[PDB]
Amino acid sequence: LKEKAIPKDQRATTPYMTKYERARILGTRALQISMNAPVFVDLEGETDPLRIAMKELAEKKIPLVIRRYLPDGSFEDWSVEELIVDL
Amino acid sequence: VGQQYSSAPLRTVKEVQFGLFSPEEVRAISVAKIRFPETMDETQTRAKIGGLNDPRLGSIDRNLKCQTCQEGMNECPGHFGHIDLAKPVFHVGFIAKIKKVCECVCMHCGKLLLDEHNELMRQALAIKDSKKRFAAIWTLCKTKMVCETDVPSEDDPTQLVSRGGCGNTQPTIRKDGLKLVGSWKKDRDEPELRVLSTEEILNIFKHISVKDFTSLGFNEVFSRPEWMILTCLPVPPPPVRPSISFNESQRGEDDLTFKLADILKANISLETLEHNGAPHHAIEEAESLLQFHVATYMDNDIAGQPQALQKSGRPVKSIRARLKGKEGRIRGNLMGKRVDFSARTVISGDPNLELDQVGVPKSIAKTLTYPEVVTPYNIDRLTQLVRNGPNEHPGAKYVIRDSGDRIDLRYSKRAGDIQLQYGWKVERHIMDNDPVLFNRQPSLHKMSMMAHRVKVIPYSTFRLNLSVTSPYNADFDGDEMNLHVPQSEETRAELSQLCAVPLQIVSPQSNKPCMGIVQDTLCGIRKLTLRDTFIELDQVLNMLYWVPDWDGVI
Amino acid sequence: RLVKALEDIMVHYDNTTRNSLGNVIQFIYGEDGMDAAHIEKQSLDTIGGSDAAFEKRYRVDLLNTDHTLDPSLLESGSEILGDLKLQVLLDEEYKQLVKDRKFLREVFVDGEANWPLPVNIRRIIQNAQQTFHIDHTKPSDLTIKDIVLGVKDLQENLLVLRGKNEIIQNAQRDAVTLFCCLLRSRLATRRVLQEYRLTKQAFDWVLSNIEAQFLRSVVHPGEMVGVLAAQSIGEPATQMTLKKVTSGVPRLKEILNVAKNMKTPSLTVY
Amino acid sequence: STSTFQTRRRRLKKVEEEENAATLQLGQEFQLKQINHQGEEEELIALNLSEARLVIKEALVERRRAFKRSQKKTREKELESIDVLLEQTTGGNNKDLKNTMQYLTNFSRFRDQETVGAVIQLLKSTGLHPFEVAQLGSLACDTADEAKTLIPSLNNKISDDELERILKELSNLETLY
Amino acid sequence: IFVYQNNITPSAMKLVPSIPPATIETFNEAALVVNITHHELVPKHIRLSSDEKRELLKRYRLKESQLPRIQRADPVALYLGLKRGEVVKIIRKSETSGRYASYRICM
Amino acid sequence: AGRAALYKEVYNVIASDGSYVNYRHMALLVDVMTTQGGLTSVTRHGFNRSNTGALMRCSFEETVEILFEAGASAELDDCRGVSENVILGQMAPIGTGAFDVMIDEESLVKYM
Amino acid sequence: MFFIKDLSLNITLHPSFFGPRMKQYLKTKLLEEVEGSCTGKFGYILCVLDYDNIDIQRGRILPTDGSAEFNVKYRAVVFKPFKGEVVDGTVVSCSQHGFEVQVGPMKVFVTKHLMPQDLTFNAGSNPPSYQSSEDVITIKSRIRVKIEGCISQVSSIHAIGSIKEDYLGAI
Amino acid sequence: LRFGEMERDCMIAHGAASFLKERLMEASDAFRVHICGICGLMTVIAKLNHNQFECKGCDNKIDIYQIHIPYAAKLLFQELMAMNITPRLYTDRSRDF
RNA sequence: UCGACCAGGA
DNA sequence: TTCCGGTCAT
Ligand SMILES: [Mg+2]
Ligand SMILES: [Zn+2]
Ligand SMILES: [Zn+2]
Ligand SMILES: [Zn+2]
Repeated sequence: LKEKAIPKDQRATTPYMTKYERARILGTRALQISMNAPVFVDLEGETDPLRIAMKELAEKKIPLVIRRYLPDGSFEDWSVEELIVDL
Repeated sequence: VGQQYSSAPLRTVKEVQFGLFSPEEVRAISVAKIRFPETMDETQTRAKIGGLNDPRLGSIDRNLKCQTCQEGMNECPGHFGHIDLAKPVFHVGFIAKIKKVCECVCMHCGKLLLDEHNELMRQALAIKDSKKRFAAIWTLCKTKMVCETDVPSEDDPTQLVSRGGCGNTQPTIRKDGLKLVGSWKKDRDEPELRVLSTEEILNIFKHISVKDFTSLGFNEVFSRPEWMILTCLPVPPPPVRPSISFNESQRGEDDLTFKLADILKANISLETLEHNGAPHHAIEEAESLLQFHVATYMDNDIAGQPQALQKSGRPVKSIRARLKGKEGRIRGNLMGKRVDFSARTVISGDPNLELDQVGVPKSIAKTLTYPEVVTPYNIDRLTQLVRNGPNEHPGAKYVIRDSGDRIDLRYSKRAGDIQLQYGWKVERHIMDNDPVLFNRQPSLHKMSMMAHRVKVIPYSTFRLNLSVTSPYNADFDGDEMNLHVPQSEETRAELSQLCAVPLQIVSPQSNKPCMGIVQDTLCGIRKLTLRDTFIELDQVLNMLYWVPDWDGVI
Repeated sequence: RLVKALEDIMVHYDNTTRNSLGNVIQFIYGEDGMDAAHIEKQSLDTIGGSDAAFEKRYRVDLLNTDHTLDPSLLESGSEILGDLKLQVLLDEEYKQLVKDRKFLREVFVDGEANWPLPVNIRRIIQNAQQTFHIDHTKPSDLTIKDIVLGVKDLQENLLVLRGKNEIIQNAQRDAVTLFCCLLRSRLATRRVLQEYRLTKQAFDWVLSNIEAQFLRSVVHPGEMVGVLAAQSIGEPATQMTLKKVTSGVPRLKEILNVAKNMKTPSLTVY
Repeated sequence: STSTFQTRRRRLKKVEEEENAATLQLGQEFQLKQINHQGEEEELIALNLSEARLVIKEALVERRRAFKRSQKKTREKELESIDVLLEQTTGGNNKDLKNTMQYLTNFSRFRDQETVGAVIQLLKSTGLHPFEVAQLGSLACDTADEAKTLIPSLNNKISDDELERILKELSNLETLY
Repeated sequence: IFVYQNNITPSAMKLVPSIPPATIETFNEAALVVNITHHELVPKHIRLSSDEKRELLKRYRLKESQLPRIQRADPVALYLGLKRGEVVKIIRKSETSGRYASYRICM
Repeated sequence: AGRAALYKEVYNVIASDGSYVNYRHMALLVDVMTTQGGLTSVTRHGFNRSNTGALMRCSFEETVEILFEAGASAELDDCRGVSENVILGQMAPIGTGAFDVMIDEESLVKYM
Repeated sequence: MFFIKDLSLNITLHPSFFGPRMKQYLKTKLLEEVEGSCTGKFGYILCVLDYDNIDIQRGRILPTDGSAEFNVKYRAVVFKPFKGEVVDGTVVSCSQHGFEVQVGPMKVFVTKHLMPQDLTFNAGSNPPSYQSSEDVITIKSRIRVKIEGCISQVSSIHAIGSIKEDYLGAI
Repeated sequence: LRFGEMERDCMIAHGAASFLKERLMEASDAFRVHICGICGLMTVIAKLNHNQFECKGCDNKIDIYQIHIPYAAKLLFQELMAMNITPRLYTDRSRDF
């Protein structure tokens, strides 16, 4: 506002997921899971949300998009799918 | 938070527009005339007079009414009132400027004292920094004391160009107490000392030009110089100056509620002089009293001594005082607060806990609670905790249902009863392995606060592992420590994923690990090492059994 | 104070260090974008040492009975002696380790060769070692092209900044320079074969790790570096329990205040 | 509520709320120059009854359709035919739409998406403003006076003869019953 | 460039900014005895074309203000004679990464 | 070169003690102190006078004094300052919050 | 007079519905909270057009509860009477103070003393009416009114209109 | 207990964003007030029942938001107003950047 | 029940 | 600097 929206191409941020990001995705997703949201993985018997999240986050089956904002305000959009998760 | 749904959309604050109240607005906003200075007793009859606090404003006595706004006490923030002064008064805090402004503009016609015509001025008009224009402009025209009517343009100093008129000499000004006085020099000799009436100043300002405002650090919409002078006074509502009742038949009024009371009084008294035996200047002896109170109410730690002591010699808490750093609002209520879901006791070492653990005493774990949300995944386990009661350990002490209502597990004739509902919350006790933020002040480290695993233990102490000792910088010579308990599935995550002690092991403050091995374990690890030191079967076996991850290979 | 004065400073997603205004304070956190946590004192071997010893270690001359790699090291040993097309890469390399030397001696005038740097290479190899039970006996199987051309292909991937342009991609090179000097210092043909008998397998491994390990040592846009830095300085300030200069605590106080009249004024003229 | 594609920067003093009159001065939300979602500009959208009856029906219809792709996983004659299209794709409690279709379908002036097309192609050569180019379509007018008086915003925007011609071609396109 | 000895009269100096575009500078002898840029500490600076600058900005998404600044009377800013608005690129050695590129705009 | 000294000096203060601080920190500070123009002090005299918002500076050494001239000069606060939000009770743009999260309805279908 | 304005709305979805056909639910709700609404700045919202290409954009997750908030951009048919606007509708109610005509989703009221004079009011009629020399106005009788003024309110809009000018009255 | 200033500075260093807010809001103050979308104040006369909202003066009834802020903060604000200073709470930035 | 002082803990 | 009983009294 779309001049403040950067193309999937021309993209420049870190190809890898920041420790904060994942920290939050996991939480956020855990929170949602705990809210009786839908779970996108077979729970191998798990019953703890943050535990379920960690799983969802390993099969990269998490429907979330991290929108990284830049100093000037324009942002980049990445998907848990894309983002490499080293750590 | 607050409770009771509101069909009003919810957003976060994005900008804070700072401004000054325009008498006209102050009026519009207000819902209270506020004429009387008294508090209540409609002739001792208890209630509240349409005078001060609640002439339609907020309330007390646990009674809905807040202008039908109901909701009552908790929910009805205050509803400012006002109070039409008698004669314009300064603003204890703005006097500085109000003065520095006149020194920048001459009365009678009220306009700048240096146009684009004076070059030194040009440079001071390009600077885009309210704080800086006005700091250079002032420096430039505080000296010139003659409202020039004709100045030499960008050409010959021979030819004189015209602009605004009225050379009425400009008086230098000085500050005596809460008033502005200036001398006008007369040549032929000797000064002319007269007091600058607010009524006057205020006027000169009202006439200052639109582009003149702005040129000087101001804003046509949010802060016109003319507003630094108080015409109408906003009246903070109870919740700002609450009372304190010792049941009934007594009092409990707040400091502020008094300064208004005074300001009010000192106001009326004035009024009843300009419509009666007005010995002209036996009034400006009672108009200084208003400027005073309406000053002191806001600021009470000035240069001109008079502290405005309140019968008993007690200073008087001025509004300013309430915000003044540390112990007060901004720094002591906002930047730092008291909080719930917290505990603290004495710490002691325990060579039997893993690093990232922390022993919490059954006492506490039965006190501190964590809101879990009933889910098919737990329904079972959770219903058991509830059943269990808030006295056994692994248990809980509060069930809350969609219908925003708290079931107190220790009284509710239905304690034993209760079938949970997917969607309800069951505030339970802290349990083994509930991530918590532990900490020992003074906190000057990331590490002075780390997430630990909760290990409910007997006896009354926060039992922490030794090696996580040096980070907090704690001994057990009677040292105390604080524990905070997360609250949202996502909060915990923020602890366990960024603050967990195991993570803090290597520190950035010195790119080297920040926890080691001490005392015994250290002293001992050396001895146990020495070539000279051997161990026989019977024992080498026990030692092996001790490392929990022994591959079972003697 | 230190704190309140740097609250607002964090590493933004561009890898710049700014505050609430967006005022760049550092274009690359710490002038290298590395998270302090992933750092260890390594030694830039290329610095110290007699000009004499430097040769005996990094110099490889394929046109010399006494300055070539003995075929007891490389598999393609004998079939290399004399090759002229290789002695060009082999000379390119050396002219570089040498440009390196002079460069460091221009930065760390002290001669001190031990500095904090991401990716501990010493160990990363130490593992390569006993991970593939490498025998200091039989000869390697690395092409000289294998080594030199892979070490060059490594640096291309140690990305700190990413940008799709010159100004940016130019900072990249900058913010990596030192590290590489250390890199080339430890992955120079002679070394890689005579000191730590690496196999093609080991080498290709050592590289892969240095890359990933590096990429991890970068700083995470999000790290609230200001508060961090503040404490990191203000903390060891409290522990300060106390040749005739102004001293600690009071002096630091003197510095933060930018006081015109400091107790000791001194001035050392060489 | 339901924001409207134009963030008018309200700086404190909200006082100038003009009148609403056939002086073609409609609230700020209906200037001739409004904004489309794509971010483009676009002329206001003036609907004359029976032209609306068709837009609505048109969507209410194509709704019932995409309401079944997913399901798997003559005057008095149209009153009954529409009541159904509601009790199928409407909220049912939208008592307004019910009453909007009756009205919209009773006082309508055209049955063919072809007839309504020409009406438009016609009036759209006037250079008149959308609101007029609406009233002209939904209001019977024999004289230029019946017209230029029930739509005073016209008055000087078109010769009486011309406007009279237009009115002729309207009763000539006006579908029977 | 005018090199005075002990000083210039306050009556004279007020005649420099009276003939644009041309510009004049005042330097004292005693101050030029040694070149400051030669000092151990002072790193080398570099002027930037109003082309190279309009770039630096675009490439970082910076506004003129967010840029680190150098004083219009700063020793080196005079050595090179910048002008309010000109940007200097400061390249220095670093114990974290050999060289580090910094930019300083002027006020 | 001043920066160079200012740092060198600060580095010595921590070295005289036998302690160690990774450049970057002392640097960062030494840098915050320099950028602006010359030697801005870490005191109510300097830094807490910068263009930073009001509410922020407001929480250190001058509070009301500062707030007063804020509405008098009709300042505008960005609310980008850690402080700014802590005062409002909103999540600060800090690590965890240096970005936003969204449910991509699209990807929310390929998952099943 | 009826319009087709481009509006938008923000819905807050609970994580519960973070299903497969979420899009489906959103839209569904968009409609629950729009079709049939009323405003002073949009008037009567009657129908959401192009049900299918309704833009949802990516919704963002709030941050204390997983509820997401999408800015559903849409387009629909509105209708907000004006002062001076002329319209015709069917009368509904009729008293001794005038009759009320129903122009679409709205009800415009005409005052006994806002009509002509030769038009009196007959009480003992069944159903209740207003007689003239040659005209008769009651229930079903269609009228064409001139909206003198508008008055917004709650979830509706009322207005007073006259039939005292020319080309106004019965048809 | 008390989550004082230093304890804050630590969470900020940690990047523990949400956690800090949870301490400051939910586990303490946390209060819900209404605002005028026009004149950023607490004026709004919210009857949260008959959904009426008003705000005579800036005279509204339509543009009204609702926010969550530390009660202390509300006070900070009201106190400032009593000092005739106006802090405007706006739900959308208009200064860009 | 808002406070101020004194004594004391790491 | 930070964080954490008793007395007197208004
Ligand atoms: Mg101790
Ligand atoms: Zn109320
Ligand atoms: Zn004058
Ligand atoms: Zn308002």
